Order: sequence, then C-alpha cells, then structure tokens
Amino acid sequence: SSPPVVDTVHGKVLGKFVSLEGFAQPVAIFLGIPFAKPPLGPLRFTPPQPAEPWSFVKNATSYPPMCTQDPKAGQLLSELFTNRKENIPLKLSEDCLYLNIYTPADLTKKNRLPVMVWIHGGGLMVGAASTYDGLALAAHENVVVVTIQYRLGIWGFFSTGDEHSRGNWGHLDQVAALRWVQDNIASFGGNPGSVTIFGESAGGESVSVLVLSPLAKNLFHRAISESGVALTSVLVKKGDVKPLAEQIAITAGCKTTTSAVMVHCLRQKTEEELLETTLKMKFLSLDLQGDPRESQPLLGTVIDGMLLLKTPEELQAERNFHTVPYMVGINKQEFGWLIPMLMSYPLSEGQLDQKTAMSLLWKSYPLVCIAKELIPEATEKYLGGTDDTVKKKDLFLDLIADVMFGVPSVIVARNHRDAGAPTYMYEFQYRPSFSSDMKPKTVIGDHGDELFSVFGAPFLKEGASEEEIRLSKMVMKFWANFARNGNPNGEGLPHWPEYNQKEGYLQIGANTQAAQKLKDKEVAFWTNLFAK
Amino acid sequence: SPPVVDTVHGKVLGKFVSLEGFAQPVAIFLGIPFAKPPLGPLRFTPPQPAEPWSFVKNATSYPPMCTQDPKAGQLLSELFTNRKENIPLKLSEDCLYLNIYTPADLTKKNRLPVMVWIHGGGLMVGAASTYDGLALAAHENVVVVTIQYRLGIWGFFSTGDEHSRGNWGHLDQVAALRWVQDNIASFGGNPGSVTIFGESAGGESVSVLVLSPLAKNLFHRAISESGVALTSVLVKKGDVKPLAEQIAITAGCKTTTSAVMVHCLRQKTEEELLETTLKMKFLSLDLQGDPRESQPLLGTVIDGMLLLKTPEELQAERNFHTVPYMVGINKQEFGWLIPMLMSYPLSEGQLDQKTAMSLLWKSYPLVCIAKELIPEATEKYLGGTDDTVKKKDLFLDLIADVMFGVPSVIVARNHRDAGAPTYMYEFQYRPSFSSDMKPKTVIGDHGDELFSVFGAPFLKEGASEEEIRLSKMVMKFWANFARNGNPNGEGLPHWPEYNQKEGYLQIGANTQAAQKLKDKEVAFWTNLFAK
Amino acid sequence: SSPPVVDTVHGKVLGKFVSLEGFAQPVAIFLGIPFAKPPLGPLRFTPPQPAEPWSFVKNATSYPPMCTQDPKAGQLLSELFTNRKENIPLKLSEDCLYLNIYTPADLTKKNRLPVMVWIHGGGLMVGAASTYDGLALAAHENVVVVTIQYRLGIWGFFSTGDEHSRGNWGHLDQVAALRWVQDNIASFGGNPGSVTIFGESAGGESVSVLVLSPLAKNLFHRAISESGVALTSVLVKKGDVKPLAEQIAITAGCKTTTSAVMVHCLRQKTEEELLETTLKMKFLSLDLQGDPRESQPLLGTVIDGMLLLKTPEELQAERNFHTVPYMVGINKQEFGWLIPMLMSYPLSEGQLDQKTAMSLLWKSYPLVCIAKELIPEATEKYLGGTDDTVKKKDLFLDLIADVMFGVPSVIVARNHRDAGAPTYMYEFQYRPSFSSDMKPKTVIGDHGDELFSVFGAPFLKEGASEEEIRLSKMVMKFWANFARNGNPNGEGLPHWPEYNQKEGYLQIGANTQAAQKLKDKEVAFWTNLFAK
Ligand SMILES: CC/C(=C(\c1ccccc1)c1ccc(OCCN(C)C)cc1)c1ccccc1
Ligand SMILES: CC/C(=C(\c1ccccc1)c1ccc(OCCN(C)C)cc1)c1ccccc1
Ligand SMILES: CC/C(=C(\c1ccccc1)c1ccc(OCCN(C)C)cc1)c1ccccc1
Ligand SMILES: CC/C(=C(\c1ccccc1)c1ccc(OCCN(C)C)cc1)c1ccccc1
Ligand SMILES: CC/C(=C(\c1ccccc1)c1ccc(OCCN(C)C)cc1)c1ccccc1
Ligand SMILES: CC/C(=C(\c1ccccc1)c1ccc(OCCN(C)C)cc1)c1ccccc1
Ligand SMILES: CC(=O)N[C@H]1[C@H]([C@H](O)[C@H](O)CO)O[C@@](O)(C(=O)O)C[C@@H]1O
Ligand SMILES: CC(=O)N[C@H]1[C@H]([C@H](O)[C@H](O)CO)O[C@@](O)(C(=O)O)C[C@@H]1O
Ligand SMILES: CC(=O)N[C@H]1[C@H]([C@H](O)[C@H](O)CO)O[C@@](O)(C(=O)O)C[C@@H]1O
Ligand SMILES: *[C@@H]1O[C@H](CO)[C@@H](O)[C@H](O)[C@H]1NC(C)=O
Ligand SMILES: *[C@@H]1O[C@H](CO)[C@@H](O)[C@H](O)[C@H]1NC(C)=O
Ligand SMILES: *[C@H]1O[C@H](CO)[C@@H](O)[C@H](O)[C@H]1NC(C)=O
Repeated sequence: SSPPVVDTVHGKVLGKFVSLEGFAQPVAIFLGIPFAKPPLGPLRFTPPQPAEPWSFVKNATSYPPMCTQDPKAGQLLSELFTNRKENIPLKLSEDCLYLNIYTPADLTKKNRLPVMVWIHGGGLMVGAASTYDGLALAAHENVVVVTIQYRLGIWGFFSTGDEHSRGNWGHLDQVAALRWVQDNIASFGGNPGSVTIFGESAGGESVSVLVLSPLAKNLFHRAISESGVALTSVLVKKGDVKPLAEQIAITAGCKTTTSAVMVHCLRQKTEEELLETTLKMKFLSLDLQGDPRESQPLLGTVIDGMLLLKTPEELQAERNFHTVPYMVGINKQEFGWLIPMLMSYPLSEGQLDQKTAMSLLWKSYPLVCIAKELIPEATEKYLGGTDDTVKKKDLFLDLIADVMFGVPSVIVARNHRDAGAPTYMYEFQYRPSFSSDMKPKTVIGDHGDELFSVFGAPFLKEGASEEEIRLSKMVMKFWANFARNGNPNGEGLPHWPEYNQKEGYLQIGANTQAAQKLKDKEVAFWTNLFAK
Repeated sequence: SPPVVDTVHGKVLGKFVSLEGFAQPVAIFLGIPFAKPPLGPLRFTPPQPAEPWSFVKNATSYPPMCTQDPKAGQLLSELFTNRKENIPLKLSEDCLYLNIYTPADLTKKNRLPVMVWIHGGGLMVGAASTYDGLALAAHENVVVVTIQYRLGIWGFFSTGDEHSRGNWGHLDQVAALRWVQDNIASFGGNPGSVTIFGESAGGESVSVLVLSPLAKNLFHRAISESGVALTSVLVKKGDVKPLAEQIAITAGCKTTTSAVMVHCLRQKTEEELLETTLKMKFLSLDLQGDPRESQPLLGTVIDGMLLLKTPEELQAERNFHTVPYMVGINKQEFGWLIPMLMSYPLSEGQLDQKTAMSLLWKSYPLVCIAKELIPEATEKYLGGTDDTVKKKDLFLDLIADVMFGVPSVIVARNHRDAGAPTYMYEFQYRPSFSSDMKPKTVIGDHGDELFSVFGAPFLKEGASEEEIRLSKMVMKFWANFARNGNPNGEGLPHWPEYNQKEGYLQIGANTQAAQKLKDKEVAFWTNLFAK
Repeated sequence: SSPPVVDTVHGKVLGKFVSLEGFAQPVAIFLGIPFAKPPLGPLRFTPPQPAEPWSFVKNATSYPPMCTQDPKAGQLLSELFTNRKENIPLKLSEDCLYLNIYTPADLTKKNRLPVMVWIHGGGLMVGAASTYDGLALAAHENVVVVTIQYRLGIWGFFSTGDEHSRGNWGHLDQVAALRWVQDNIASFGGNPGSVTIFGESAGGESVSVLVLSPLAKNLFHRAISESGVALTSVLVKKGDVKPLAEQIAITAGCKTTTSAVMVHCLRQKTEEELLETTLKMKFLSLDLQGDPRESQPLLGTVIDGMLLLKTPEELQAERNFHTVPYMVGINKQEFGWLIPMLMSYPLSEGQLDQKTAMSLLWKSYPLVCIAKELIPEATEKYLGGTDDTVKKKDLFLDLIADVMFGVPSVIVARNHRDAGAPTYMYEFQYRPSFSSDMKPKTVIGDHGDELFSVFGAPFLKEGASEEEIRLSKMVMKFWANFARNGNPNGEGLPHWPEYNQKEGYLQIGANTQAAQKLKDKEVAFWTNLFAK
C-alpha cells in the first residue's frame, strides 16, 4: 500500500507496513523514533533532554543503534533472546535514546488500543530494544507494542554518590520514554490513558523501580516484572558508591581529586576510551580470585534522591506511593544455564559437593550477598539432602535462583498486595524449542525462557510444535488482558487467582493450572537467615 | 579626531579617511562583530548575539576571513579587489564581522540609505575586506557595509536532519542584517532603507533572502549580480546525507548516525577541517569519474528554517515579501575567470562536437544536463559554424546561459509576475583592471561589473576617462535604486522597468535599453529540461 | 552528642564538633562547603555560577583542594603562615571554589554573631583557605569565621583586555562567596547583617578592591586590609594587557589570531598543561636579566568594566561609592625577609652600595614601578645617610616596603577618611616566635607577621611566651570589636585613635601605644617623585 506517516509533537515520522501470516490489517512499524536528545558531549552523565523537533518527514525505517556495551556480550544476548527469524546485527553508539513502535491500529481512523512498553534486560550492562519484535503480540492481541532503549553500563549508571553525578541516568532515560508515550502514542492508535510497562530481568527490576519512583507516577497504569524486581540485590547498589566511581575513574586514567573532577575528566573521554574501560573493569563475569566483597559485577541502580528517595526495602514499607495492577513472575530454573553460563561458573564437572559449594556460594557474594558465616547454614538447608553430587549441584543452582529472583519477587508481590493493589504471580515452567543447543535438554524454565511465549516467537520463528504455538497464544492473551483490565483473566483461558492472602499464583506451561504460596517455604527460610 | 560611534553592544572607534575631491572625510570602521564567534560547540549552529564590551573597541584592523583555502581565497581577493593594494588576510573560525564605510558627518543626525554587500566565492572562498566602500560611499552618499559569513564546511555542512540542518552561512547573513537594523542608525544610516546586493554566490544569497521568511523586513531593495537562487550548482536538492557522510569519513569520523557525525566534527580542529576541505577537492573540475557524483561544493539546502522548500516551488506563490529587485548578468559569465580557476581543457582554444558533448557531461555538477539531452544541447549551440574556435566560444556561452543567463531571467520574471518592481541589466565591458592572463576578446567576464560598481577607477590607477564615467554611472544607478527602488534619475540614460515588454539595460561603452534578454534561450532550455 | 547538621539553601551540610582548651561550648567546624559550581570545562575564564543543590546530607568534613598553583610555592607559603600545629598537606584542582566555616555558636538555638570572612593572600598566584584555622578566633572572640578560596594564577586572572575574557575571575569568585554568606551564614549562627571582610597581602588588596567595586555593594559592612591595598602596584595591571595574554597563549601552545581564538584555545588546555605554562612563565621570581619593564611578576587585578569601572586611583577620587568602617594597616618591615627570600633576592652578601642599589631598584621595576631616571633620586633619599653598606641594605629594603605597602596603605586610608567613613590605621612591629629559623632575629614585623596574633596561633601552636599569648588575645579582641562595631576599641584594651585629620594610628606589639602621621614624611616624598 502506502508508507504510514504519523504526526508526533516534534514532527512527522514515516514508517513501513508489514503483514503477519493470516492477518488482514497490516501492522504499522516505526523503527528508531528519538524520544530524547542524544546524550553526547556535556550531556553525558546528565538527565536526558527533550529531542530537537525536525522539519520535514523523518524516516523511522532503520534499527537504531544499541547503547555502547561490550559488542560480543551484546550481540550474543541479542541472538539467544530474539523472537524473530534472523538476528539483526546491531551497531553501537552513545546516540541510542530511541524507541520502536508496532501498532496494529488502522491509523486512518481514531484508535486508543492499550499500549505495552517493553524494557529489555541485560543486567543494565548490555541489551537492546531492537532485539524484541512486536509484530506478533501487536497483531495477535491488538495492542500497540513499544520497545524502548536506555543508557547502559557506565553511560547510564555511573554514580559519584553526590550531586556531581547522582546516577540512574538509565532509569531517567526510561522515565523519559514514558513521558514521550503520554504525549505521542495517541497518534499511533494507542490509548495514553492505558499504558502498561513490562520488562524482563534488569528490565523487570526497572519496572519494579518505576513502580516505587515518584517521577514515574502517572506514566503507566499496569506493571509486569518478569524474572527481576527491585529486591534483586545484584542490580541495586546500597552503600557508599564513591569507591567504585573512583575505581572506574582510575581505570579510565582519571584524577580522583574530587567528584566534580572525576565526572569532568570522564566527560572528556571518547566513547571507545570508555568502552575500553568497561572491558577492563571485567564486569559480567564471576571473579574467582579476590575478595568476593570487592568484586563489582555491574553498575546498577542507586538511591539517588531524584528517582529513588530511599532503598526499595524502606519504600515498600509505606504503601503510600502509586499502587497499580502489578504482575510479578519468575521461571522454574532462573539459574539453570543461561546465567551461570554467561558468567563462567566452574561447573564443567556437572557435579558439586558441600565443600566446593560453600566456596562457590562465597565467591558468588556479589550476586547473593550471603555472609561467609551464614554460608554453611545455607549450603546445608539446600544440599544436605541426597549425597548425589549431581543433585547437590542442581540444588546449588536453585539456591541462587531463589535468592536472586525467587524470594525477592514473592516478597515484592506480597508488599504490593498488602498495599491494597491488584497483584498476580506466575511461575513459567517450560523449555522453548528455541533454546540454544548448548543448553541441556533437562534445564526447563531457564532465565528468559518465557520471552518466546510472550513475544510470539512461534509465529515469527520456525519449528514450533502445535503445543508451543498454543502456549504462546495463551500467554499473550493473558498478558494483553492484563494490559487491558489489570486482570489477566478472560474467557478461553485458565483461571488466574489474584495474589491475595491465599497467595494463589499461576504455573504456566504444558500444563497450566493455579497453585498457592509460591516459594513460601524459601521466603520464610532466607528471611531469618538474613536476619542473622 | 578618531570617530567613536555608540552601538547597542558598546562604543566602537574607527578611522577617518578622505577621498580625492571630497570635503567630508568618510568614517571607516573595520571589524565590528555582529555575532558571537562560532567556535567550540557553536560550530554548525545558528549564530548568537555578540557579547557586549565594556570600553571602546578599536574597529581599526581588517578582520580575519572565514577558514577557506588560503590560496584560492587570496587569489580571488586580488582578482576582485577594487583597491590599489590587495590586503593579505588571515584565516580563522572567528570571522563573523562586518566593515562599515559611512560618508555621513557623524556629528549630526543622518539617515542615508544603507547598502549591505554580500561577497561571493561559491560559498567556499571570499571575504568582505576585499571590497572597499570608500568610493561608493563618498560618491553616491550612502552607507556601505561589507559582511562576512561562514563558508565551506563551517557554513553549509548539512546532515539533512535536525542534528545539523545547514545554511549556517545564510543564517549568519540574516544575523548581519538584524545587526544593521539595531545599529546602523549610529553611523548616519537609515535602518528603514536597507538595500542588499551580492555578486555570484552573494548574488545567490541575496536571491535566497528574498525567498526566506527569516529575512522578512531586514531589507527593502535587493540586487543580484551574476547569480540567483536558480543557479543550480549553489543549491543542493535531494538527499544530502551522502555528502555529509563522505565529508565525515574524510575528516576521520564515524558515520553511525547524524548526531554522531556532527559531534565528531565539532571535535575536529580548524586545521583538521581545513585539511579535509582541501582533500575533498572542491572548486576543481573532476575529469575522471561519474559526473553525477563529483560534488562541486557545499551549498544552500532546503533546511526548513531559511528555505521552507525549493526556490522553484517558493517563487510559484507570490505570497512572500516582494521588494524592488534588480537582477543582472554579464555578457560572458563563463568567458575566462570561472573556467580558468577550475582548470579547463580548453588549453587548445578550440573544440568539436565530440569533445564538447564530453565536457558538457563532465560539467554535470555545474549545469545538471542529463547525458541523453547533452547531444541535443551541444547542437543547438555548436551546430552552426564548423569553426572549432567558434564552438570553443559557443560552448562557453552554453554554460554561461544555464548557470546564470536563463536562471536570472526566470527569477526576474516570477518576481515581476509577483507584482513587484523589477529591473534587469546586462553588463558588457572589459575593465582595464582585468588580469593579464585574461584574453582581450572577453568582454563581460564573470565579476567584471564589480570594478564599476565599487568605483575601482577612483581607488586604482590608469582608468581611462571612459571607464571613470562608466563607474560614475553604475554607482549613480545603483545608489538611486537603493534610494527609491528605481535606478532612474536625471543625468542617466533611461532604464525601462522589467514588465511584460521585458525591457532591460545593456551597460557599457554604449549604454542603451533593449528587450527580452536571453528570451530565446529561456524558452529553449525550459523545454529541454522538461525533457 | 555527635555531628552538627546545618541546613543551607543548596541542601543539608554535616560537620564536626571541635573543642578548644578552656572552652565549654565546642566549635562547629565545616570544611569544604561549595559556594559555586566547579569552574571546569567551558566555565573556565567565566564568572562563577551558583552551586548545584544536593539531595541528601553533604559531609563537609575534609579539607577542600587548593586552586591550581605552584605546588612547591603553595605548600611552602602554607607552612610559613599556618597558625595551626601541623601543616596540612593540600591537593591541587580547578575544582576549588570552597569555603570553610568555624562557628562558636550553639546551633541548637538562634544566634546572629558577627561574621568574619578571610581572604588569604599569596600574590594571587598561590595560597589556600585551609591554611588559616579559625578555631581560636571563633572561640576567643565569639564570631563566625569563614575562610574562602578563589581562582588564582591564569585560572583566576587571565585577561584579553576585551569581552572575550575580561578577567578578575578570582575577584568575582570572592564576590560570589560573599553572596553565599548573605544567603546562608544565618544557618551557622551568623549575622548576615554584620559581615566583616579581612585579608592579608593579595587578600588585603582584594578587600581594598571590593571596597571600590560596585558588585561588592552590600555584601559586607566592615573591611580590614592587612599589608596590601588597591594601590600596591605589583597587584594591579593598568594598561594594555593584551600583550601578556598573547605571551601566555603562545607559551601554552596557542594561536593568537584573535582574543576569542586565544580564550577558546586555552579552555581546551588541560590543568596540567596550564600548570605547566604557569611554571614556564616564571612568575613570583625576580628577573635579573632582561628589561625590568617587560618582566611580569604575576597576573593580577585589571580594570575589567564589571568589577572595577576604572583605576583604583580614579575611583577613590569620588567618595561616591559604598563607604564603611575600614581598618588599614602595615608591618614594620614588610620587605624584611619573607618576600625578598621567596622572590630570590641577590642580597646574599648582607650589604649593598649606591651603585648596586640603583641597579636592583631598577630591576625591581615591576614591583615598585620607579622610572630609570628617578632611580638615582630615590636610591639617595634613602641610602644617602650612613656609608655603612649593611645599613644601606636595611634602608634599601625599607625603600621597597614603603612603595609597595607603606605609602599605598596610608594614601588609601586618607582618601577613605576624607570620604567621610570611619577609618583606622595600625603598624605591627613584633617578631613572632613562630618565624622561620632562616629568618634573622634582627627582622621584626616581616610581611604577614601579624597573622599569628590575628589567628590565635599561640593557642593552637606550641611555645608561645606569656608575652605573645597576650599580644594575640589583644589583637583578636581589637579585630573582633571592629567586626562588631566598626571600632576596635573596648574596655581592657589600649586606646586606638580613629584615623582623622590628626592621623592617629596604633603601633602594635610588645608596647602597644598610639602615635600619629604614619609614614607621613614618605607619603609626601614619593608623591612628588612620582609626579616626576
Ligand atoms: C541480570 C542477570 C545477569 C545477566 C543476564 C541478563 C539477562 C539475560 C541473561 C543473563 C548477564 C551475565 C553475564 C553477561 O555477560 C558475560 C560476558 N561473557 C560472555 C564472557 C551478560 C548478562 C547478571 C548477573 C550477575 C551479574 C551481572 C549480570
Ligand atoms: C551442571 C549441568 C551441566 C553443565 C552446566 C554448567 C554451567 C551452567 C549450567 C550447566 C555443562 C554443560 C556443558 C559443558 O561443556 C560442553 C563442552 N564445551 C565447554 C567445550 C560443561 C558443563 C552438565 C550437563 C550434562 C553433563 C555434564 C554437565
Ligand atoms: C559560483 C561559481 C564558482 C567560482 C567563482 C565564484 C565567484 C567568482 C569567481 C569564481 C569558483 C571557482 C573556482 C575556485 O577555486 C579554484 C581553486 N582550485 C580548486 C583549483 C573558487 C571559486 C564555482 C563554479 C563551479 C564549482 C564551484 C564554484
Ligand atoms: C576559451 C578562452 C581561452 C583560454 C582559456 C580556457 C579556459 C580557461 C582559461 C582560459 C586559453 C587562453 C590561453 C591558453 O594558452 C596560452 C599559452 N600558449 C599555448 C599560447 C590556453 C587557453 C582562449 C582565448 C583566446 C583564444 C583561444 C582560447
Ligand atoms: C604580594 C607579595 C608577593 C608574595 C607573597 C605574598 C604573601 C605572603 C608572602 C609573600 C610571593 C613572592 C614569591 C612567591 O614564590 C616564589 C617561589 N620561588 C621560590 C620559586 C610567592 C608569593 C609577591 C611580590 C612580588 C611579585 C609577586 C608576588
Ligand atoms: C636583608 C636581611 C639579610 C639576608 C636576606 C637576604 C635576602 C632575603 C632575605 C634576607 C641574608 C641572610 C643570610 C645570608 O648569608 C648566610 C651565609 N652564611 C655563611 C653567613 C645572606 C643574606 C641579612 C641578615 C643578617 C645579616 C646580614 C643580612
Ligand atoms: C542515519 C540512518 O541512515 N538511519 C536513518 C535514521 C534512523 O531512523 C535513526 O538513525 C535510527 O533509527 O533516520 C532517517 O531515516 C531519517 O531521520 O530520515 C535517516 C536514516 O535513513
Ligand atoms: C587582528 C584583529 O582583527 N583583532 C583586533 C581587534 C579588532 O577590533 C577586531 O578583530 C576587528 O578588527 O581589536 C583590536 O583592533 C583592538 O581593539 O586593539 C586589536 C586586535 O588585533
Ligand atoms: C571526595 C572527598 O573525599 N571529599 C569529600 C567531599 C567534600 O565535599 C569536598 O570535596 C571537601 O570536603 O564530599 C563529601 O564531603 C560529601 O559530600 O560526601 C565527602 C568527601 O569525602
Ligand atoms: C523515506 O522513505 C521513503 C519511502 O516511501 C523514500 O521515498 C524517501 O526517500 C526516504 N527518505 C530518504 C531520503 O532516505
Ligand atoms: C559522613 O559522616 C558520617 C559520620 O562522620 C559517616 O557515617 C558517613 O559515612 C560520612 N559520609 C561519607 C563521606 O561517606
Ligand atoms: C586604538 O586603541 C587601542 C587601545 O585602546 C590601541 O592599542 C590601538 O593602537 C588603537 N588603534 C590602533 C591599533 O591603531
């Protein structure tokens, strides 16, 4: 037909029509719409600013660059998570505050379809919005799908602890994109009055953070955190961050005389100079030699004083904040493969023992934060059963998946429920046929596995069993319904109990049926252990 | 008793200078800043108001000319200068200055018409210090202002998007005009009677300002000499991104996105960009390669701010600011100066149908004639005498018509049909100030009227009494236009307005009116191009 | 109990309680409160901007860096003037617009104690606020003592003579601090309505300058210049400064095409690059080989058009400016040791003679500005007495101390007096026990010798005779009383005649008694000599 030409606040944007198998109405797709001014030069380490308005018709027809991040880890994660046929090779640039829109609406008429904003994950160190294709979800459930990008690593989370560089640039970028949604989405047949944000892992945590943030108030109306919340310690730095700032500054070749000096010095560095420092900082990998308490796995969220007025924990204490329908879920085996693999865990033997375990758990301090003293008591409550090493090692991985996502997600769900807001929980237990070959065939419900169902991978990729195609159809219906009514339920779908005092949740997979008190036993155990 | 005028930003000190046979000495101020130096981050951005100074700024030294090829720059300065000694100039990104020549007695109120001169140089070279206003100012009693604007990459670099729209140079130009409105009164000038005039690219600029919304109300009479907004070579229509990327790669930059390019270039040093400017090989006719790829230079673009759409489209609707507009050309635009500089293969002094058609093709950037129509055009002009040397000249007329000839006339007509006072002229004279290397058969070579217009005869030496008179006449004519929007006046031949009869003025040894200038050629090309 | 936490305009500030021998109420000490935004990057060579407000509680508990200067010369001066026990080694940085506060007030209650702002000296090329400890003065006289810093050297006084870099950045920095005191000092139990500014040497000159500046109007209510005023030539550049600018630019490796080109080119230079140029420019040292008229001893105040509308001489002509109680004083032997020492004066023979003298006086042109023709007439009026060479030297040194501080100070005093404003003069003649060993015991009242009494060095240092302890007790009472009522006098202290037509001043030291017409004979002599 004819290229779509929507009219936004900063000017006209031109897209491209794409049809999905067995769908009359073609989906309008705009790739690379800028939602802010490039954070280059002096804008680095500062909040994002409004984008400059353009004069004619901007061609939103090319995949925007992904924020600077280690190019290997980045491309890799893009392949293992992409829900599309071909993995699109991406480019790197500080100029990355862009978002992609997938609208199933017939733009020739008014339309106010629920909007779903996806915040990709990647430990806040890597990732990209272009990885996730919204064609399917948009087509199948009739919702406008928007994929946003935000500053990562040093660029998006470098913090000096003071006003010279507060931090959370990335989250601010996120908040920025949501403001863009409020002021424009209507021109793409979406209802700015019904926005639903949902993210996975670091993306999920972001969502949990926004729910806590004062700035995010009124920018969304329903939230969904998948495999990650604001209590996932590894992503939130509590304590004096000055030391890390100083390390980074030094690694980049900077004086550390004062905060203002460090920030300045760094603003002078070239992107490559900073990408080079990142690599040197050796993030994203498990340090096996050195004090586990000094190892810094990433540059995460902080209590800046603008986005987060206090530790997530304290915050959720007072239900006095913006409470909305919130769906919090986790996967059966979060630490089953994908992560212990990308980080390079000493598990080539495929077996473990009390001694080796306790040592690992200790060296895994940055990820779980368990005191060297309590290590023994924890390693036991989980590995003290069967003497079977291979079982102990499989229990070891559960040990971590519980402290990182399990308990945290449930604790967040509960406080949200007791806040008086509609809460739902789920536990995805399935092994997508899209898994990597290298991932054992026994590992089911690994980290990011639900992604394929959620983004309709079966309808864009190849080889989906008729069983998997159905699983995806259901999950989307469920997700889209939430986006619509703050309740996943609807006819033709199993019943999803609300997460109330009974604590009912939904086990999703080959066999989808409700249950209760998810990880209840674990939340109880860890809570005391940590109480010392 | 140095002149000390008071402007909005502060006091400016100049210098008095007397001209032969004129009681009143002319106050001359060299180097007044009309904008904040576009250095650092200000590069590739619109010009900003200059910082106001505290005491008395000494406007007594020729300001630097914007960065540009020092060789091509200095050479043009000599070949066009209307003064005795050429003044060697300096290069710098800090060049947003203007010079003023006021014949008024600053001890009294005076509101003399103002004439703002926009030098030319293909938007690549040139300076305002080259042209001296002493003469024109004293002789016709008008305040003369010479402005400078960013050239080359510094002034026309465009990414085609909001990250670097382009036309920085033209924006500087508008900047200067705003300055004149808020200050020229302090130099005995009438801010309500400002006339802009340029030569070549400057002529084009003047034509662009007439189409631009931003220029509305900053001038009241316009004059385009050998160049308008339809002189294709100077206006970039089409996706400019490609050229941006090439430039960016040449200077050693990533081309990831638009923002990235602009940012990386902002970081480059002046020398770095001047170096890139040379590498890009602008101003030189590329004889080997696809003529549709050779980029003659960086020019005007349709940015969305200065020009809301192509000049052609704009002049369609007479709904814009219409003012008395004088549009002229010279007998032989492509006679020597232009071809000589770009180094042309006419070292043989003769051509032939085959060779011609090839050149015309390799001159695509200059004329923009499709390889299919080339044969049909090469004929309509060279199809007569078999004399090669005659073809070698008919060839030069061929270019002179597509570049200035027809375009100028087309612009004149649309303005006329807009309901505005329009005048045209055709200068046919060989100044005694021409270069030696210039063949004495060329009469009306590009930029020949400049010597007459700026009274070169009264500043230089050896002007025949016949030339002195031609100059006296042109200025009178120009000045009158600046005064009433009509060149006519007593003591001058009659200059018919450019209405339906299309009367224009042939100027030179024998100055008399005529009609339908290039009429035959306008008609021809118009269709050829209609394919 | 623990930590004081004041609340300022830009956010809360946390300090530390320090008790002084024999004083109940502990003094609240805040070190390093920012009063302006770091003048880094593009902000270099531009007026200082308001500081960025912070989010939580800033820890004002570390000595701020001292502005970029000669680390050797800097630390050395720090030692020779510090009133505290241990000299505190400082750090260098362009980020240095900080001030330190010492408030004896009980912050748990409202208090409006007179405020005393100290502007350290150092020839505008070196120095720092951390050198001077306000604990004593604050405690002993119950005044809030504030020590400020301001850009020195190229960073604070680089001028192009035009609007592209007017200059006096350092003096604007000073004014900025005072505005900060107006808008904040109240929160430290200070009376923003009773601020007194006082400085020694270059700091004294600055005080003298703010008294003439329109920008300083209403930021203070009493002034005190110690050994330095606006007529101390060496510190004020009158004439075309462009030449010097260009030299500096050339030395730093810059094009001098235009003023704006030079400023821009310099902004690009790194701190080290500029520190390196500062060193090459061989400042603060006496050039013995070259035209004395070209030697530039330092970068100083200039007639910018903002801070100073015209030369101090012209300005003081019209009493039409802000007149306030002004105490101007000098030391018995300003040029006795310290300076000739630091500047490296050839006097290693400890003796001189008419010929040698006239040559030095000439080569000391930058410091005194005596034309080569008048040199003979001046060298005589002073050395013409005794044929004793060693006396000629002592006399030679007096010759200088009078042209640089003697006369200048008295002239400033008189004009201020004839303006109708309360004026007081003093002559300090004492040899502190804290002097350097290298300082001959003959010398008394060397440059900056009054500092030890003024800042209560005897109460923080060791070895103060009971005679010295008293001298200090007295000086502070005097200074403090002034800060309080614009009149040093009070009961328990000698009488200090106001500086009226009788021209009564106060000789201070072992024997403190009034006198009259200070340097009167010299003011008269040099006035004509200079009139040629
Ligand atoms: C939020 C969990 C996470 C992840 C992760 C995020 C989303 C999906 C899958 C994994 C991670 C880990 C390592 C990595 O690259 C290692 C480089 N190698 C290729 C050498 C890239 C991403 C993480 C856990 C602890 C510390 C830091 C990040
Ligand atoms: C603990 C389950 C496991 C893992 C595993 C390790 C870390 C995280 C998650 C899983 C495994 C998989 C592949 C492997 O090596 C392939 C050869 N290349 C390295 C060249 C080594 C170890 C395993 C499965 C079956 C048999 C033996 C071990
Ligand atoms: C608008 C016509 C013009 C001119 C011109 C403008 C005003 C007066 C005279 C000539 C031009 C040509 C060559 C040149 O430099 C060659 C030096 N070396 C590179 C050899 C500098 C300027 C031009 C024509 C075609 C392409 C680009 C510009
Ligand atoms: C078309 C005008 C031209 C030109 C010319 C062409 C392009 C640019 C600049 C100048 C010319 C003139 C002299 C010359 O060589 C002299 C050395 N020896 C070989 C004599 C070579 C070419 C010309 C003028 C008169 C007669 C014939 C041609
Ligand atoms: C305004 C009087 C002053 C002083 C001064 C200021 C306050 C207290 C004591 C001395 C000065 C002199 C030399 C010096 O360092 C030499 C380093 N070398 C050993 C390398 C540092 C400061 C001065 C006099 C003339 C020109 C420049 C400054
Ligand atoms: C002007 C007071 C002065 C000075 C002095 C010179 C320049 C700057 C500051 C002080 C002095 C001190 C010691 C000296 O030599 C020691 C070598 N020994 C082997 C003796 C030479 C000169 C002096 C003091 C006492 C007696 C004579 C002169
Ligand atoms: C630079 C580039 O080649 N990519 C395209 C960009 C991209 O959309 C953004 O850089 C990221 O999406 O936008 C354009 O289409 C446009 O504004 O007209 C230009 C170009 O075609
Ligand atoms: C080389 C140059 O142009 N700079 C000069 C500027 C000019 O005013 C402007 O640049 C415009 O001429 O200021 C001076 O003239 C001056 O006031 O002493 C000296 C300086 O050299
Ligand atoms: C970098 C450094 O160690 N200095 C200190 C600075 C100071 O403000 C000034 O730099 C000098 O006191 O910041 C703190 O005070 C702060 O607000 O937390 C603590 C920090 O220790
Ligand atoms: C934008 O896309 C349209 C497709 O209809 C195309 O015509 C246009 O040239 C594109 N923009 C550019 C100049 O790349
Ligand atoms: C500020 O001071 C308090 C107490 O002295 C201390 O607990 C806190 O950690 C300090 N902040 C800094 C600089 O880390
Ligand atoms: C004008 O004044 C400046 C200083 O005010 C002086 O240096 C200059 O010599 C004078 N003009 C010139 C350069 O002739």
